[PDB]
Amino acid sequence: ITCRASQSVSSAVAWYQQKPGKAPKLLIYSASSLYSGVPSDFATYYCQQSYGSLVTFGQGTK
Amino acid sequence: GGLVQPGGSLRLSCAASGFNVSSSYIHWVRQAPGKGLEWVASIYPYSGYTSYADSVKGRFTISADTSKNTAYLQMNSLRAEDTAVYYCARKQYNWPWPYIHSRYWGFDYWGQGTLVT
Amino acid sequence: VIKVSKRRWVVVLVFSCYSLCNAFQWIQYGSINNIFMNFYGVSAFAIDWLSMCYMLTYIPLLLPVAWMLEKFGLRTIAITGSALNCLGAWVKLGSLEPHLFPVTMVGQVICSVAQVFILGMPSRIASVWFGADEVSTACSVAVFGNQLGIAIGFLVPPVLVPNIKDPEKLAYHISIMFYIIGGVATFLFILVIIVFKEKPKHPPSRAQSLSYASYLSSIVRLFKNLNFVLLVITYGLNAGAFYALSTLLNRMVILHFPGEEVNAGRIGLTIVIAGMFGAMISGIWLDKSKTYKETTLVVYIMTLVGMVVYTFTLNLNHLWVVFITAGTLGFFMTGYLPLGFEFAVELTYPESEGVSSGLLNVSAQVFGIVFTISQGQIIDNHGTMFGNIFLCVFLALGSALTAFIKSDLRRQRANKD
Ligand SMILES: C[N+](C)(C)CCO
Repeated sequence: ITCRASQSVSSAVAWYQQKPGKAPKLLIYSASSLYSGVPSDFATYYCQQSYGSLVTFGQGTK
Repeated sequence: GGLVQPGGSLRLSCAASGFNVSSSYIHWVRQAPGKGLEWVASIYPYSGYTSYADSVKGRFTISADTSKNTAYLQMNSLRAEDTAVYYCARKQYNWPWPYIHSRYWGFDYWGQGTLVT
Repeated sequence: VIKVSKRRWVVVLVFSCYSLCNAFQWIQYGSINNIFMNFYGVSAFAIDWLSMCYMLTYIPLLLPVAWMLEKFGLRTIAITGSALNCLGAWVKLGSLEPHLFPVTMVGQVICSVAQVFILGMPSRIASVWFGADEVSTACSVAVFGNQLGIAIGFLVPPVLVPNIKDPEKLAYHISIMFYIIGGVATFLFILVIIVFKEKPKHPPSRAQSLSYASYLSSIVRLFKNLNFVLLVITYGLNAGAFYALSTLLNRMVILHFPGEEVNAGRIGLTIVIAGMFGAMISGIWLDKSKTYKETTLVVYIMTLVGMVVYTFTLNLNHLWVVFITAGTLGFFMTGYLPLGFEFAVELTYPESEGVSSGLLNVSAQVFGIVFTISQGQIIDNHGTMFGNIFLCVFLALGSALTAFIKSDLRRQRANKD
């Protein structure tokens, strides 16, 4: 899915899969690094930057 | 977690095991019903550095006793906006490897959540 | 066949450049002292030891490196100093995490070892490569390199590294400084291996052509001299006051003008660059006037005055007075350094220059440690005014003793009969 940023985040974007009623799961870190524990169902997927003193998730996508 | 009356002061306490809390960063992310995930605060519990979201501003304060492996998020002024499941996440320090690796960790050890209404 | 090459100016310009690079590392941390204290979460004493390790290593390792400069020759020492410079600069890269202050300290101890090999070379490079009408120009270039390294190590770190708090955005800015100076050090190390030659094909000087065709014993005849011991102690007090003021400059300037880390580095640059004019003017006036005790006395007392001016105006909340007073204090503190070395050469003529210089250095380094530790304790407890009056009372004592050094010129007594 397309996640764009109002500033430069520089590949510090991660993707998280949240299925209803559970803590989220990290899928891709560094914008291009598949996380070993949860490698690739249906759920809400949130992108998230880590470039900046404040960390910012995405709007949310079901 | 638990129930609080508007304008109260709650102390959420996240506890880790298997990784020393001073090595990493500890974040708190709330998720209200139907509003998705929303980042609140972070702390590097060795440098004591803390960051907060402009949303809370003054009320919340994140801390950590890096001698029992626990971090704490204490509230001070609450709303109906501050009601949601509060997750405890960890980012591991991103080492400065310019260009050659440049790995931006993402929380990989989320917390099982705790409900606060 | 007596002739000067052109490598004599390459050899020196390369030495001067890696000599510059080690001096930047001496102060790369002392210049942002409050930023590294925040990164590693250590005290100021701990970041002060990153400057004081250079002073502490120089003391035991001064004689062994002299013995290796005589037994292995000039090119091995060059390769050794430039390689230890490169290795320390490249070990510092593995300390980019708040928890890794032992690794920054290990890399800095390696660079401090490199220092001992770099500082013993300038006069012998001059001797080996240059004519007798160029040896002083060569040694001046070789010492100007080090001191321009100290001035750049005061001004560049704060510019490259901001006073931010995030432990991973700050390590990004520290890693850029570590990379530049590890790349520069590696370039100069590779340069040395290719450029440095042991000796020129012909002797440059008639004295060198002659020389081709024991230190401990000297050290024990130099402490039979009361005047040279007075000069050792007073030169040590002055140069150790300068080492203390340099190591501790960020601390006091930031205590008084918070947020001015860039200007704290600029005030350090002011000190060093004004002092280079001090050394130049003094050296000229001394060589043309031959008044050794009186010039030494006047520049010592003026060091005292400039610290009293610096002490008692640092609290006026005007950062421009701190520039005037530090650029004056540096002028006289660094102007006194050529005087001390010359008056020691004179007070002890049949002895070897390199032993008198080694002893003057050893005392400067011993007092630099003593002052830096002492003052920092005074400052942490009692404020910058009292930490500075501490350094005025030793400059006053050194001034009192510089008056008791008899003008026994044995070199002027010998060379014009
Ligand atoms: C000579 N330096 C000042 C660079 C080091 C002092 O120990």
